[PDB]
Amino acid sequence: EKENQDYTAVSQWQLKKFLSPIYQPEFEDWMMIILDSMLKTKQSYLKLNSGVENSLNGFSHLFSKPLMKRVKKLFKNQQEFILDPQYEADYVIPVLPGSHLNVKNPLLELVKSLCHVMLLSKSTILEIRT
Amino acid sequence: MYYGISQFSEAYNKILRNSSSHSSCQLVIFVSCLNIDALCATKMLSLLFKKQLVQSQIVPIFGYSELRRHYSQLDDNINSLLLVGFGGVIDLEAFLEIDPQEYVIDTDSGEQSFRRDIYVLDAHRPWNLDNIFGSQIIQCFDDGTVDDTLGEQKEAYYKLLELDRKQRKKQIHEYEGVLEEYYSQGTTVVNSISAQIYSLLSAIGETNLSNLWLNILGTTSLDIAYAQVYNRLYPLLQDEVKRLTPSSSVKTPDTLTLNIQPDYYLFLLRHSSLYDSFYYSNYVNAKLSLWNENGKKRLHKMFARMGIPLSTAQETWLYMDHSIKRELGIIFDKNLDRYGLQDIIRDGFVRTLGYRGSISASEFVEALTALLEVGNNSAQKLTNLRKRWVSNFWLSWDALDDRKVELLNRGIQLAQDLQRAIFNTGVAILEKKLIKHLRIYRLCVLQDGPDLDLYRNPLTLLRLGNWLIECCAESEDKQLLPMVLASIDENTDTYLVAGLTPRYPRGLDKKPILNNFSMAFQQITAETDAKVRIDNFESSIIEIRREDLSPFLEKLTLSGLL
Repeated sequence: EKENQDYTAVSQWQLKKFLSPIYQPEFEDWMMIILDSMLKTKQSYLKLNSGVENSLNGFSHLFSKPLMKRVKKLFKNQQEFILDPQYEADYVIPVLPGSHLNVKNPLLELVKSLCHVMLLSKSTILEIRT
Repeated sequence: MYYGISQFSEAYNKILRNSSSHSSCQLVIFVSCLNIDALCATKMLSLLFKKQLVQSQIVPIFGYSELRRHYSQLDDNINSLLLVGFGGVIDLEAFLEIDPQEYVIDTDSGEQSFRRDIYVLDAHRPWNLDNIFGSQIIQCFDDGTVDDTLGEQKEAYYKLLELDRKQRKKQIHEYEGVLEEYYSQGTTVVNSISAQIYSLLSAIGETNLSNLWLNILGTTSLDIAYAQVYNRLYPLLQDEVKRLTPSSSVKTPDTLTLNIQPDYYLFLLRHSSLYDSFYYSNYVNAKLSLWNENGKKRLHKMFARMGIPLSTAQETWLYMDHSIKRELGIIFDKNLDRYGLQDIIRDGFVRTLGYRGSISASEFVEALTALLEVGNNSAQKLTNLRKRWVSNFWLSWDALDDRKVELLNRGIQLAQDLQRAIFNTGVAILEKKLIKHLRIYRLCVLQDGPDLDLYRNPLTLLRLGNWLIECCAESEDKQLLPMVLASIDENTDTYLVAGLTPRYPRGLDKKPILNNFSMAFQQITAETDAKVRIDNFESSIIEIRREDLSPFLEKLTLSGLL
């Protein structure tokens, strides 16, 4: 019997380990942002409606505007320090026993992973596709 | 400096004193393949060594690593090496790990001799100062720019090497500043290899009509991007043609003649239609802007004004009615001034023999260039592809012979097809506006298009590049800018990047512009970890991966050495 209900957030992505070490904590950061926006959208929809698509439709209007700017800033940082030997140690790909693919752009792989975990929604797949 | 022109003959004598032996082969000529000038130069050298019986091994080389592989496997019996078309920019001791201590024989008295001679026949005017001055083993066939221009650098290098506080810093840093001002300078050509070897043949006395024709081809092949060189070397060729011509006649099957006659600045005039010659010419599309539909309308309108019907103009030149082609000079003089095509009028060299037709020098060198181009896990593909262009080079060498005119006609047809592909991809670039302005250089990246597998060849990409520079040079609204031309290869998955210098319009008549892409390419390769290939003899030709292309261009536009 708690207003916060003693909720906790669990993130157990093994997808994060197939990324460069600079780009690993940003994946968890954006997953936390996605989770918080999804809870806020679900609460707003539930409070509005109660007084095929789920409660989660339209959740990406809350955070697409920071995300486009963040991806563009990360792209500007990407086109400077990938070939520089000082910052290349953060940009390497790790070798894992499950890995079979080869990365070509780490930011492309991060954007694909984020859009694929956002793409698992069966309801708002059109908006996530846009 | 080590060989001025008046002692080229002496250098050849030294070659005889190392190679005129019937028992063994001792002379190996390293030729830069994919170059018309080196091809004609090695043809004249091979004729000269065939007439005097010198054993030879002619080896075509594409890359610098290919040079290092071929020089590493050379036998110690070889004492004469000729480097044709390359070897004038890099340091050959630092590249071929050359140390004079294990190559010296009979040092005793201030005399030094070596067991191997390496001669350089290079047209790239940035000359390495160690190579030209401090090297005994590497012998340069200099045009004469060392006696006029490179004297301050000579004394700076000599007091740098001789003298191994404020006085020492004040003179040594000044001489190093002079040397580093001579270095980091762009690449240019002012003389052809064929002219230097024909000067050697004039010094010896083995000149004839065939060597003169090969010299004419070697000089004419530089008329695309180095027209000042051709305009400088034209009166010497005129004097030689009027010297070695016979007294006079009737057309007979044995009399080869080589006339100085009007040879207009057209693509394949005597082996195609007049409509296709004006339509596929770089200068005509450069001025009248034939890439859009208005240029084609203007070309048809000037065909109406010249009085040539399109049925007659599209007919083959050999089957053309000669009421059009006999007074074509008068028609050109009367009609081309209103459309701005006055510079089509140009006197060139036309050779014919027997009854098999006339060939110009320009048509012959485009046929030879086409026979270089399309004449016939990734590292195996690159090795097979380098072997393919070496086979193309030897096919073009086979086309240089008089008895193999079928190879020449195959080269003519290949030149027509390749110019059709170049025209289609050029209007593909111009219609959708892939040329981007980057305020210091102009960028053109080919991602996809018609028959993109022809652009893994260097000279085909240079043909497209010269097409773009000629088309953009006559447009005065955008000023002179260097061009980056990148073409993608999907199977190799590499962007082959070419650096193209701009040029002034052909009608104007000064100091030639330099090629500042090699300095930036070397500095970005040194500073960054880009996996790139620098091995091409033309240093503006590099290969980048697809994923490393955009950081390379960002570091290129950040660098101010363009």
